[PDB]
Amino acid sequence: RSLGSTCHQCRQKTIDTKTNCRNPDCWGVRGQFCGPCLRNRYGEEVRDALLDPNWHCPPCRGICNCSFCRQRDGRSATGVLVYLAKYHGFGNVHAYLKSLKQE
Amino acid sequence: ARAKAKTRSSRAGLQFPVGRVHRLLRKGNYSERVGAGAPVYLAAVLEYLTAEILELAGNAARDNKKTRIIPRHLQLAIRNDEELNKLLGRVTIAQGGVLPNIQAVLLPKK
Amino acid sequence: KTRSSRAGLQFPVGRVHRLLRKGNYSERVGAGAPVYLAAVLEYLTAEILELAGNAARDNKKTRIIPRHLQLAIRNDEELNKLLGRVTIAQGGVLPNIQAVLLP
Amino acid sequence: RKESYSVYVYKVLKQVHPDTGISSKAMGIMNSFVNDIFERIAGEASRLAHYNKRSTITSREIQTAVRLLLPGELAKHAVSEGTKAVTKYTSA
Amino acid sequence: KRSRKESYSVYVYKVLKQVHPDTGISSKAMGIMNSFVNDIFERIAGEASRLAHYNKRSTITSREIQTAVRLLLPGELAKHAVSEGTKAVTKYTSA
Amino acid sequence: KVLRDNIQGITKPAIRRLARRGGVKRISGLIYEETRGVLKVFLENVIRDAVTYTEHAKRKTVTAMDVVYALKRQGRTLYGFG
Amino acid sequence: VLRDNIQGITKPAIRRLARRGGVKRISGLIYEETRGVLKVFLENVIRDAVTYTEHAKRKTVTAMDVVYALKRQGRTLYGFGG
Amino acid sequence: PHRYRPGTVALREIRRYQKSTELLIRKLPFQRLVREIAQDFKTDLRFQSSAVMALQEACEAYLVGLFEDTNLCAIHAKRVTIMPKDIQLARRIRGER
Amino acid sequence: PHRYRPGTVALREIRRYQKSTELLIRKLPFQRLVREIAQDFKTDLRFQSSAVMALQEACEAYLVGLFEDTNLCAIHAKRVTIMPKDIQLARRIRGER
DNA sequence: TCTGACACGTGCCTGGAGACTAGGGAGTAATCCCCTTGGCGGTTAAAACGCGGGGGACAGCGCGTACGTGCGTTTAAGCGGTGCTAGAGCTGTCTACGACCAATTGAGCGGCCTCGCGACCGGGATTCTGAT
DNA sequence: ATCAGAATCCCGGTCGCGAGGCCGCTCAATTGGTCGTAGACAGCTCTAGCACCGCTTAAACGCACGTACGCGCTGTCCCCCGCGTTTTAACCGCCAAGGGGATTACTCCCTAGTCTCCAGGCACGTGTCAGA
Ligand SMILES: [Zn+2]
Ligand SMILES: [Zn+2]
Ligand SMILES: [Zn+2]
Repeated sequence: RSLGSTCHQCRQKTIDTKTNCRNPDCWGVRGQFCGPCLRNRYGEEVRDALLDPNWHCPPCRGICNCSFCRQRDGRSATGVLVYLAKYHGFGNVHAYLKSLKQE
Repeated sequence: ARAKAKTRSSRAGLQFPVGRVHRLLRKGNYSERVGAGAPVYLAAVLEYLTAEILELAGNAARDNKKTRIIPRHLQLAIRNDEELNKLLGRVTIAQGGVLPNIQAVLLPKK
Repeated sequence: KTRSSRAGLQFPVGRVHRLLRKGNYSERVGAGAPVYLAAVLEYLTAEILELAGNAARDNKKTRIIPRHLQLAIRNDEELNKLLGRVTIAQGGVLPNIQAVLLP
Repeated sequence: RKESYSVYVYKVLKQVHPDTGISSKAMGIMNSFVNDIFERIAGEASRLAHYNKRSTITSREIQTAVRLLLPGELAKHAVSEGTKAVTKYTSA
Repeated sequence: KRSRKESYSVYVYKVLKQVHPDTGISSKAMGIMNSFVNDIFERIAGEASRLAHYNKRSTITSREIQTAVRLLLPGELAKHAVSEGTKAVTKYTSA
Repeated sequence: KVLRDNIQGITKPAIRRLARRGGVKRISGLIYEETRGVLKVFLENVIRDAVTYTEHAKRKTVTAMDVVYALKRQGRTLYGFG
Repeated sequence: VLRDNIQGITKPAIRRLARRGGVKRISGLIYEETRGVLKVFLENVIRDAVTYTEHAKRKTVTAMDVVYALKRQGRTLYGFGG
Repeated sequence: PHRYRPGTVALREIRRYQKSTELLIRKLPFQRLVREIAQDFKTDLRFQSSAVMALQEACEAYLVGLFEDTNLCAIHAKRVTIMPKDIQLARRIRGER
Repeated sequence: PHRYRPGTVALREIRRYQKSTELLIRKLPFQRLVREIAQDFKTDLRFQSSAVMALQEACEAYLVGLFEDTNLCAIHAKRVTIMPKDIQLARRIRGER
């Protein structure tokens, strides 16, 4: 309860390595994401995100779909969308979300 | 020189406030005067009783794998210790529920 | 010129004021507080004494003893309720036998 | 030396029963009853004075304590027998 | 314009961090331990006042507090609680 | 504003649930009215004392503390609302 | 030293207490249960009477100490100087 | 069709409701009952939500305790079902007249 | 010879002892029991006579009340004799257990 | 008849009463906002009915245990004396202790805001009973 | 006894409101000094617990005997439980008013507090009468 890191998307406490935001203008812990959330949301992994020097947290690029950020955008809550994207052939919900906007 | 003031609870080595307890005793019209060792004793006793109830309630919550005590974890911590149960035998606890207890007569036969 | 005479009571009022001040119930005691308290005490004592005297008269006795007081309290419903958890020395008990016990 | 409610309870007894005396043991029982009731009512009046942030015990506290302890007809009667004294004190 | 009221939540919480360093307490349970403290305080203080009045004393002292704790608290509690208070008092003597 | 026939709102399933928490397994069909009467008497006493406290406070509202004091006067100290 | 004095509460004494209570038949095992109950009650009262006596640094247990000890348990006793 | 033997769901309900903590009486009927009772003593009264909640909590606790005593009285008489006479005996012994 | 049927003398003493008001336990055995019990709290105690008398009055009143409740429990279970289970039930319901 | 427990009689203080005072507790106007009172529409879960039948309350019967009643034996509770002394009351002295009071300073209370916990569903074991 | 309806954890997905902390004041706890008296300690006295001795003699105590009643066994209706169907009012989310709990600013008069004097209960002491 005093040691674990909390992911931005899932907002739970667990023992796992989490990525960091390299944006100098980035503030707070919102640059930290856990593998199970980001791999299900955008197709990125912990290793590549850690190794990339210019990698930014999904809030930094503006592609964060967390409920807090989703509400900051003035639009509704996503909920669970992985299986909907899978039924539509989309590997990640972000491509599904981008396709939904296009349609 | 008036050296830096230290709370009387620190001199007593306590966590409950001896000074506030002194004020409560004096303003609660219990007696015309109150000594210097009355607030210390009363504060220590209240601290100890709270410590025991919290000891029991933390375990009662841990066996429920919860990280935030609720009223329930007090009742299970009270009605299971015989002495604490005796001390608080005429007290109801809001949202406290009751211990699971089914009489052996009602249990299914065979 | 005593305080009881002004209020027209036979119970003391100055003594009740002294017992209110010396018993640290409050810092200040009002003017009519001892008067009201003495009147209520006088009324309750008068009711108890009337009931006990009637019980003694029905007992063909001249002096009131603890048995008469116990009978008077235990027969009057309101006085019994007011004194539900009090034991009277040599007061005895109300004679009562359950119906199933009888032949 | 020692004080009691012997004289006052004897006066009340003579008022309510001109031809009835009282025994010493029963007299002590009456003393204990008067002390117990006085303690109860004074303590309850103190509690009401504390609850409402009042530093003075007045007739209102005694009246509400009487209404709180005394059951049923004993309350409404006693209140009527209490205020009747206080208003008399007002007349002096 | 504040209506600030005293409550033992500053201590009821702070003594919980000395007995269960990684366990919380709900605000519905802080308002129960608050009442427990405010009830036991009144019990012991009232008993101490009665004890002082019986002996024609006007000063509530640690003897009346000790006797009140001995009268109310049952069993090992009264044997343990006292052993706490005495320590505090004797520590108070050393200042 | 006035109300009438509200003790029947203490339903038979609700009384059965209160009995189930009490550990009883079988319920006679005649205990529902008995429990309604008992609850009404208990509520009458506590509410009378609470409204007495409210009247002494010169208040037109009944607060939690009045109820807590009314219960404490009957030896039913309640923790959680004080 | 004194011992086994609880047997001094004889069977006919318990019989008289039960008859005053209003019971007409008594089982044979009632007497031991009553002796145990009475011993527990006596210990509970005497503990507090001796505590009250010790608080006053006295070697004599007065009647008023017993009266206070009984009052502590909600068993107010009249007629002994209370 | 599957049909539980009588009494099975009784123990199931006993376990379920002894595990929980929520109030068993619906809030609106109890609020109406409280208002109806209090209207006699004083008129045009007002209740804090905390007042009604505290009254309800006290009533449920009292009823649960009374039901435990009633169940003990029932088991004493070599019975399993609680009857009104058990409630009466429990209330008489407890001193609640 | 003349022989009363069982239970007649029972009612006779029931009426006789609810009519009377004196103490039913002998003074000396109760005083000895009080002294032995108090021996375990403070050594070499002394007792005022009124103290022992008050203790006897309180103990007798307590036992008479307990026997009243026990008789009620026994009558509830369709019995006339009082058994230890009735005393246990009365003490449990009263809050003593 | 006789037992004394209770009914007054009378000194005698010693707590109560009368005058006067000053200071602080508490009515009273004067807002203010907040948190109690309503309407109002769905809707969903929860109360209400109905019905079959199974387990349980209730009465009866019979045999045997255990308790009440009585009688003769015993034995210690109760009563009355008689010294004896521990210790409970009472008083006097005076000292340590707590109240009252002016600075003054930090501990705790209110608001804030964000982080972690305690919730919801959604498929898969995992028990849990019932009849065979 | 094994298999199948049925209820229930269980562990993955999310989300959402509250609970730890954190900063700013402000109210009260702390320091220090002065002063009055409450309780502690030392003698003195008288009371009333406590220990013993005898002596009746009611009350406890063993045994005997009979029978009342507690207790297990059968029946036998019948009342409550479980489940399916329907329906209906609680619950939730909104808005909409305004009544009154709460908080200052007087300011007035109620009550400790002091002093002086005096008569109402208390204790010692009998004496007629309940009543054991
Ligand atoms: Zn995550
Ligand atoms: Zn970032
Ligand atoms: Zn985000």
